[PDB]
Amino acid sequence: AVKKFKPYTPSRRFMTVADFSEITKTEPEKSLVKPLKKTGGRNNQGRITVRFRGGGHKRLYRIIDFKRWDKVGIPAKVAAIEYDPNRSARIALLHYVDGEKRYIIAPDGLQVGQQVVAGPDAPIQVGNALPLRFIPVGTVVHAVELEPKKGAKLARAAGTSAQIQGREGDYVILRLPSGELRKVHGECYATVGAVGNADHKNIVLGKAGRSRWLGRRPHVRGAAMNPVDHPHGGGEGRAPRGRPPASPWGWQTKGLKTRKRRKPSSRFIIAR
Amino acid sequence: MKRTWQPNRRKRAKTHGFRARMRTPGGRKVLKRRRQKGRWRLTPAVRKR
RNA sequence: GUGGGAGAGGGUGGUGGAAUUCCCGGAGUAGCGGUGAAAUGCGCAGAUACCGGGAGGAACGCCGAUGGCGAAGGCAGCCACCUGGUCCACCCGUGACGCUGAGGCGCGAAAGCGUGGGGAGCAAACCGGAUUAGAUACCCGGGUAGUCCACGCCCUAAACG
RNA sequence: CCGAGGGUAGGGCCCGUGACUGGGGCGAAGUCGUAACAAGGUAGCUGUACCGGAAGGUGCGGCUGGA
RNA sequence: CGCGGGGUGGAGCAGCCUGGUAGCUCGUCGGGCUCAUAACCCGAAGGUCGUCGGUUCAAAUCCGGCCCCCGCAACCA
RNA sequence: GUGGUUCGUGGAGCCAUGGGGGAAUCUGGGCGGACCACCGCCUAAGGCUAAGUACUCCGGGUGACCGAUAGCGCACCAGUA
RNA sequence: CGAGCUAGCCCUGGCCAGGGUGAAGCUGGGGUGAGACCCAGUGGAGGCCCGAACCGGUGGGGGAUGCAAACCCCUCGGAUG
RNA sequence: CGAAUGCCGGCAUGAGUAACGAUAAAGAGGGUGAGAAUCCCUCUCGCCGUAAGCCCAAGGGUUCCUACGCAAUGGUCGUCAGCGUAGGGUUAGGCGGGACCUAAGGUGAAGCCGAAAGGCGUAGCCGAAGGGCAGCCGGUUAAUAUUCCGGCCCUUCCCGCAGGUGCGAUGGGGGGACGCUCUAGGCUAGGGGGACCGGAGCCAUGGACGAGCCCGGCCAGAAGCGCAGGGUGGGAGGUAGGCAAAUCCGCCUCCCAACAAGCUCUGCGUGGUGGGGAAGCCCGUACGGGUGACAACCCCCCGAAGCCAGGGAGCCAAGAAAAGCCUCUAAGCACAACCUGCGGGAACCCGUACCGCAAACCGACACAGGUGGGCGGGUGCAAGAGCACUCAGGCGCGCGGGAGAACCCUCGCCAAGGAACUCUGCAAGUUGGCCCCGUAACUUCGGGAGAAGGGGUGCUCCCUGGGGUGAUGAGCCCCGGGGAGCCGCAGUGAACAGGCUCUGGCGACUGUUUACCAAAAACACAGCUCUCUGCGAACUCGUAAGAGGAGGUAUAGGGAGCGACGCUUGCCCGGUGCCGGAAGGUCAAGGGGAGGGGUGCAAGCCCCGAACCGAAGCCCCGGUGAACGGCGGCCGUAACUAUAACGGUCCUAAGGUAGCGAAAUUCCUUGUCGGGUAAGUUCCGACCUGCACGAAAAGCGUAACGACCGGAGCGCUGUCUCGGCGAGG
RNA sequence: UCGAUGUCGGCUCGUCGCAUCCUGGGGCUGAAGAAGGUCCCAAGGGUUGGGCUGUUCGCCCAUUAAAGCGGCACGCGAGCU
Ligand SMILES: NC[C@@H]1O[C@H](O[C@H]2[C@@H](O)[C@H](O[C@@H]3[C@@H](O)[C@H](N)C[C@H](N)[C@H]3O[C@H]3O[C@H](CO)[C@@H](O)[C@H](O)[C@H]3N)O[C@@H]2CO)[C@H](N)[C@@H](O)[C@@H]1O
Ligand SMILES: [Mg+2]
Ligand SMILES: [Mg+2]
Ligand SMILES: [Mg+2]
Ligand SMILES: [Mg+2]
Ligand SMILES: [Mg+2]
Ligand SMILES: [Mg+2]
Ligand SMILES: [Mg+2]
Ligand SMILES: [Mg+2]
Ligand SMILES: [Mg+2]
Ligand SMILES: [Mg+2]
Ligand SMILES: [Mg+2]
Ligand SMILES: [Mg+2]
Ligand SMILES: [Mg+2]
Ligand SMILES: [Mg+2]
Ligand SMILES: [Mg+2]
Ligand SMILES: [Mg+2]
Ligand SMILES: [Mg+2]
Ligand SMILES: [Mg+2]
Ligand SMILES: [Mg+2]
Ligand SMILES: [Mg+2]
Ligand SMILES: [Mg+2]
Ligand SMILES: [Mg+2]
Ligand SMILES: [Mg+2]
Ligand SMILES: [Mg+2]
Ligand SMILES: [Mg+2]
Ligand SMILES: [Mg+2]
Ligand SMILES: [Mg+2]
Ligand SMILES: [Mg+2]
Ligand SMILES: [Mg+2]
Ligand SMILES: [Mg+2]
Ligand SMILES: [Mg+2]
Ligand SMILES: [Mg+2]
Ligand SMILES: [Mg+2]
Ligand SMILES: [Mg+2]
Ligand SMILES: [Mg+2]
Ligand SMILES: [Mg+2]
Ligand SMILES: [Mg+2]
Ligand SMILES: [Mg+2]
Ligand SMILES: [Mg+2]
Ligand SMILES: [Mg+2]
Ligand SMILES: [Mg+2]
Ligand SMILES: [Mg+2]
Ligand SMILES: [Mg+2]
Ligand SMILES: [Mg+2]
Ligand SMILES: [Mg+2]
Ligand SMILES: [Mg+2]
Ligand SMILES: [Mg+2]
Ligand SMILES: [Mg+2]
Ligand SMILES: [Mg+2]
Ligand SMILES: [Mg+2]
Ligand SMILES: [Mg+2]
Ligand SMILES: [Mg+2]
Ligand SMILES: [Mg+2]
Ligand SMILES: [Mg+2]
Ligand SMILES: [Mg+2]
Ligand SMILES: [Mg+2]
Ligand SMILES: [Mg+2]
Ligand SMILES: [Mg+2]
Ligand SMILES: [Mg+2]
Ligand SMILES: [Mg+2]
Ligand SMILES: [Mg+2]
Ligand SMILES: [Mg+2]
Ligand SMILES: [Mg+2]
Ligand SMILES: [Mg+2]
Ligand SMILES: [Mg+2]
Ligand SMILES: [Mg+2]
Ligand SMILES: [Mg+2]
Ligand SMILES: [Mg+2]
Ligand SMILES: [Mg+2]
Ligand SMILES: [Mg+2]
Ligand SMILES: [Mg+2]
Ligand SMILES: [Mg+2]
Ligand SMILES: [Mg+2]
Ligand SMILES: [Mg+2]
Ligand SMILES: [Mg+2]
Ligand SMILES: [Mg+2]
Ligand SMILES: [Mg+2]
Ligand SMILES: [Mg+2]
Ligand SMILES: [Mg+2]
Ligand SMILES: [Mg+2]
Ligand SMILES: [Mg+2]
Ligand SMILES: [Mg+2]
Ligand SMILES: [Mg+2]
Ligand SMILES: [Mg+2]
Ligand SMILES: [Mg+2]
Ligand SMILES: [Mg+2]
Ligand SMILES: [Mg+2]
Ligand SMILES: [Mg+2]
Ligand SMILES: [Mg+2]
Ligand SMILES: [Mg+2]
Ligand SMILES: [Mg+2]
Ligand SMILES: [Mg+2]
Ligand SMILES: [Mg+2]
Ligand SMILES: [Mg+2]
Ligand SMILES: [Mg+2]
Ligand SMILES: [Mg+2]
Ligand SMILES: [Mg+2]
Ligand SMILES: [Mg+2]
Ligand SMILES: [Mg+2]
Ligand SMILES: [Mg+2]
Ligand SMILES: [Mg+2]
Ligand SMILES: [Mg+2]
Ligand SMILES: [Mg+2]
Ligand SMILES: [Mg+2]
Ligand SMILES: [Mg+2]
Ligand SMILES: [Mg+2]
Ligand SMILES: [Mg+2]
Ligand SMILES: [Mg+2]
Ligand SMILES: [Mg+2]
Ligand SMILES: [Mg+2]
Ligand SMILES: [Mg+2]
Ligand SMILES: [Mg+2]
Ligand SMILES: [Mg+2]
Ligand SMILES: [Mg+2]
Ligand SMILES: [Mg+2]
Ligand SMILES: [Mg+2]
Ligand SMILES: [Mg+2]
Ligand SMILES: [Mg+2]
Ligand SMILES: [Mg+2]
Ligand SMILES: [Mg+2]
Ligand SMILES: [Mg+2]
Ligand SMILES: [Mg+2]
Ligand SMILES: [Mg+2]
Repeated sequence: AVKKFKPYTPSRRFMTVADFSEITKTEPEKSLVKPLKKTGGRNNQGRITVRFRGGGHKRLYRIIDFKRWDKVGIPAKVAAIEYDPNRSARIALLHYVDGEKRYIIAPDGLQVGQQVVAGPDAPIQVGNALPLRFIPVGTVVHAVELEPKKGAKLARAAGTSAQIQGREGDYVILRLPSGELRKVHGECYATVGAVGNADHKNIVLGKAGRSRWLGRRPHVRGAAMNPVDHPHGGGEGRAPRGRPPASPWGWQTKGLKTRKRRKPSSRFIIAR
Repeated sequence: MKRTWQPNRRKRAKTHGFRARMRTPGGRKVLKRRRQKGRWRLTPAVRKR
């Protein structure tokens, strides 16, 4: 989708909005299973650690279910599909037959009315979740766990997905939304299908405000400020850095790798 | 234009208050000295009810 | 109408083997590539040649034809779903309901453009090596768009019988 | 009231002119190369795209007006 | 005016700083191939080294004086 | 690897130690300025211990100390206005 | 010792007169094999417009032991973000 | 002590000078007094009036009221006062806050961390104009009142009887409970009208004894009705979720509802009853009292931003929590308890005066400044909180009087010319609101547009078309149309209310910034690109624990640059950086000890110490330019000259492509041509010899947008020729 | 003169020098006349308005009897810009 606009105001011409057709006549969220008071704040205890944040629409947290072995075997019916301000993926709310309700990040396909479930059993269909081993090599899938019982963590962004590649001992090779081939443990669930609402990468914010709404204040270039507060700074009419591009704190930012070398997680990785 | 003193009872006891100064090691010393110097008033005289 | 037949006609979903390039392991040495001839290039940091494993993209050998199909552009491994034209037989129905067609409308190779994806091989530009008086070329070694998919544009041709 | 015309204001079409610039035509014997016609010494022509003093080269698909 | 760089056969460049020995590409001349010209092949010629001085036995080469040439600075007022 | 002593790596001991290695109970151990022999001196890895010493919020005495711009910032209801 | 000024953010309340312009979306009609599309009517979008409050502080004039250690007069910027 | 712009105190000078704090404005009569421009009174005049009037909050803390008073305080005076002395004054179960709740954030048992101090910290607690909660209208004081008094109406606790039921928790669930913009229906506050009801009174100066003028025609009010409107399904079985248990909730499955029909629940009318009640006139105030009064206390109209509220529609940026309240069950307990109706009893702490857009607060001042919320009437101008006048109400701003010079400030007008002024039309003028005609290049189809340029606007009479509220009518109130006619120089007759255009530069744009000399071409901005980051992420803060990132997960997050959009972004990897290289060379501690030394009679003890084994880093081998950066010099050549497509040669890592170019880059420079001018060191268009452009420190363009900067024209003018007169301070 | 002598140009106001641009007097002239050239006396008075530049100065446009050169802190900011 992606709503468009006629130019009746510069900016609201290039501006592009999402299409909330996929939003089952829902909107008002569900008390109980979410929301919780969401403590918004751009800095830690005192100081500001991440810069340029703050401001932007008030938000309510939708406490989603990111570990599904909670209900192994208990099937549930997908009730609605709603908007979640805390993420890029739309989310689906679903009523188990157990009578319990919980939200799930909604996969592309999954339609309201559908029945979905989790566990070793589970049929390989959009929405169902199973330990990685039991999933057919090659099938795509989202909401992966990295270590058994620790909760989902990979491919949860709007319309992202990972593809299974092979098996190898108690591990199974994956291919993350980034292109890295990772070795994940067999016992990590991963609900099947891709995340959906993949038009998300196409929304043209539009104006200055639009960014402000999502809570992101203006970002000033180092080049603009002085030597006192950033490498690229001073002296006359602009300047060409004058040294290898660096961050406010001073480490190179055009090429310098960061992953800490001797990490134990190294051996389970294979790509880029 | 607007100036720098905008009186506020709450802020004043809340900041230069007595329990305020007792709470920290530096403030307790603030008291010591003032006590040791004589000062009729150890801390500002906030008021009302 | 009825009853049948051929076919790379079109779209969608899935799928198979060959081969190339790359990665990994084994094994293995003093050269491999390439050309009219050479060099550039690659190779004792373990190449080429051989075996085993994996990744990935694109095109379908033999059948294959001087063949078929489509209105044209064009269409080729295999499977299924949707769908267009067409031919024969039976001479049952309608009953002149026909032909062409300014404009319109739709389709339209390749290259090209927009957005996102993909990227093995190839390959404008581009960089080297040779060739020549000079080579912005023909030859060689590299290589980016593009070539691939989805959507939307572009409307060209020795779009030729 | 209308009203020739005069005034003011903004359009439309057409003609003349302009430093400078784009390509074109024409002009016996100036310069640079060899693109085409013979297999033209890289078969050629073509649509498009890029590049090059110049003819032109190359990529992609096409064409017999070549084999 | 000041700083440093440079004048070499016809053209463009080496040659010095560690003084004795001028080298390369083109061009020019003679000869070949071609019907002829170019290409290509075979041979040959050409340099008071910007000038006036001395430095040493000996100066393109070291050192000062001028003749042009090129580049850099001419700031605070 | 450092600190302490006069000792700033010095021929650098002795005394404390953060890190690594890691003993013995008198024929046992440390020390006398690297180290070794001799000759000597002490007896580590538990603790307590007056007096002699410092100070002057406070009381008292004395002044070749000041005398209200001096002397405490304040002789006076001053850490006040 | 200070964020009772100023800067940013966090929690929670408030304020923005009155006029303009008229997006989508619907509704009917037209169009077609189904469309795209085109009409009106409706609708009320927007870091949209005029303009107070309010938030500013453009240009000039005054003031310059000032009313004022930043002020006053005329003018001017934005004003549902 | 004579000096130190010395330190402290005192007193001179300028000097009876400058000032006396908004140009809103004063005059008079009568008081009191030792003394009046300045205090009290009356009359006239002026000023504010979306306040310069009322009502809260903050802050202030006696400033409030009254008697007695002027030394000082008051910019003068002062009998007055916000000043001096004294006395009086603030009354709450229902208003605000607390014996209630939570937010950010504080604190913090458990726990973690840190040399000490101290840092972190789920429970809990603190924490508020947010949630919760029961008083409305009049009367009284010199000063207080939703507080005292009167009328009416409520809330809790505690203890009873009456009677219903399984009651029952800090525990389960429900609810509380939510954004922005635009809105419907019915109401109220508020306001206009009245031939109608009620009133003291008034006929002025030429007319009027008249449906004449002037004044006023309400407030609160329990249940019930009535009118609006919000909430809400009711059954029965099954149950594996809601961390114990539930009959509750949730989720299945059948039934009747789909309606607000019915339950409740607010609002608003009416309501037993209670209260108020003008002008004028009489009085004595520093003010209030009395009469008008048995006051009347009615009918239409307009009408909210407020009320019904959890109303509805739409949109994306997706919009607190906890308690009260309902329900559910657990331990316990069912002679308890709890629910409902009637009683009586109990109902505490603090705040209450006064100032409050200002002389009582922040600015050292009775300071032309700064200060949050509610009410803010009428008439007219299209509207409105705008503007002019003006109710209520409050002011004339705490030195006056004369004078009528220069000059200054603020304002008004001007012959003829009109930008000649000047760095610059700086300034000031022209223009101006509504309605109707009518509008170009260009363009991103929106715009450009209020383009440009025009005509209308008052009053009178006639005819006439819609609504709205009333019944389908009169009235009242809104919007229209046609036709005649009247007066001025002039009809948004006053006040508020764009000058216009053409053309370049820069930045896309609305925004932002040097509080107190710079608002811009600078910052930001959507968007593009590069690079990091697999999640105990990267990055940042922190010694740490820990937190932010993020309760996010590559369509995500950090960093860098560029900066809408269009067309594009060429070559150089030699140096620097970064990325990739289980080979080499070096490379520290450590391992190793060939070998040598010092002492001992010696075993031994203690030193040096070569091979060799040794990381990261550098070196080396490759890559990488939307990484740091860089992107040539000299000669010759065409059949008039001329120039050079063409050639030679030198060096480089490679030798600036496109596009632009005397530029925001051009030194020589007022380059040289062309354009505007009578004249043009600027400006616009060209050429290219680019001192010293050039492609993401982007290149060249670009509609729209601008308190940006340059050039021109039209209009208009005191800017000027060139001044003159008048006004007030 | 740095315990401060405000500094280019313009504007307002001037004032002085003569090495005179104009007007008056005069000699030589290759001075027929008219008009010039050059020089001597002479400073009493006069010495225009615009276009461009911050400009001084200059170049132009239209004139004029002429469109004079210089000084006074490159006259004059407790006079202005
Ligand atoms: N008519 C020829 C048109 O112009 C071009 O041709 C033009 C040129 O290429 C051509 O130039 C030629 C040159 O090619 C050739 N190699 C040398 C010759 N001297 C030149 O000649 C030219 O100049 C000379 C003297 O001035 C004249 O007398 C003669 O007419 C003229 N053609 O002269 C032509 C104009 O006259 C295109 N090549 C041709 O295809 C096109 O159709
Ligand atoms: Mg909640
Ligand atoms: Mg911190
Ligand atoms: Mg803290
Ligand atoms: Mg995109
Ligand atoms: Mg930025
Ligand atoms: Mg800066
Ligand atoms: Mg720095
Ligand atoms: Mg820099
Ligand atoms: Mg610069
Ligand atoms: Mg530089
Ligand atoms: Mg028949
Ligand atoms: Mg036909
Ligand atoms: Mg096509
Ligand atoms: Mg194609
Ligand atoms: Mg290739
Ligand atoms: Mg050749
Ligand atoms: Mg090749
Ligand atoms: Mg053909
Ligand atoms: Mg023309
Ligand atoms: Mg021409
Ligand atoms: Mg050819
Ligand atoms: Mg040829
Ligand atoms: Mg050929
Ligand atoms: Mg071609
Ligand atoms: Mg090529
Ligand atoms: Mg200086
Ligand atoms: Mg030491
Ligand atoms: Mg020892
Ligand atoms: Mg000893
Ligand atoms: Mg001893
Ligand atoms: Mg002791
Ligand atoms: Mg004293
Ligand atoms: Mg004395
Ligand atoms: Mg003293
Ligand atoms: Mg519409
Ligand atoms: Mg609107
Ligand atoms: Mg706006
Ligand atoms: Mg506005
Ligand atoms: Mg002396
Ligand atoms: Mg003194
Ligand atoms: Mg005087
Ligand atoms: Mg005087
Ligand atoms: Mg005076
Ligand atoms: Mg006054
Ligand atoms: Mg008035
Ligand atoms: Mg008092
Ligand atoms: Mg009083
Ligand atoms: Mg009195
Ligand atoms: Mg006085
Ligand atoms: Mg005063
Ligand atoms: Mg008296
Ligand atoms: Mg008093
Ligand atoms: Mg109590
Ligand atoms: Mg909290
Ligand atoms: Mg703490
Ligand atoms: Mg609490
Ligand atoms: Mg409260
Ligand atoms: Mg209360
Ligand atoms: Mg009172
Ligand atoms: Mg409960
Ligand atoms: Mg609850
Ligand atoms: Mg009369
Ligand atoms: Mg009532
Ligand atoms: Mg249970
Ligand atoms: Mg009365
Ligand atoms: Mg609602
Ligand atoms: Mg609680
Ligand atoms: Mg119960
Ligand atoms: Mg009170
Ligand atoms: Mg009061
Ligand atoms: Mg107020
Ligand atoms: Mg006053
Ligand atoms: Mg004031
Ligand atoms: Mg205010
Ligand atoms: Mg009102
Ligand atoms: Mg109006
Ligand atoms: Mg007003
Ligand atoms: Mg005039
Ligand atoms: Mg006139
Ligand atoms: Mg005129
Ligand atoms: Mg002028
Ligand atoms: Mg002038
Ligand atoms: Mg100008
Ligand atoms: Mg102006
Ligand atoms: Mg302009
Ligand atoms: Mg412009
Ligand atoms: Mg801008
Ligand atoms: Mg500001
Ligand atoms: Mg400033
Ligand atoms: Mg501005
Ligand atoms: Mg400013
Ligand atoms: Mg964390
Ligand atoms: Mg978080
Ligand atoms: Mg990023
Ligand atoms: Mg930038
Ligand atoms: Mg920029
Ligand atoms: Mg580049
Ligand atoms: Mg490199
Ligand atoms: Mg490089
Ligand atoms: Mg390299
Ligand atoms: Mg490396
Ligand atoms: Mg190494
Ligand atoms: Mg130029
Ligand atoms: Mg000209
Ligand atoms: Mg010119
Ligand atoms: Mg330049
Ligand atoms: Mg530049
Ligand atoms: Mg760049
Ligand atoms: Mg730019
Ligand atoms: Mg702006
Ligand atoms: Mg002009
Ligand atoms: Mg004047
Ligand atoms: Mg006057
Ligand atoms: Mg000086
Ligand atoms: Mg002096
Ligand atoms: Mg003389
Ligand atoms: Mg003469
Ligand atoms: Mg003079
Ligand atoms: Mg001078
Ligand atoms: Mg000068
Ligand atoms: Mg001067
Ligand atoms: Mg001055
Ligand atoms: Mg002076």
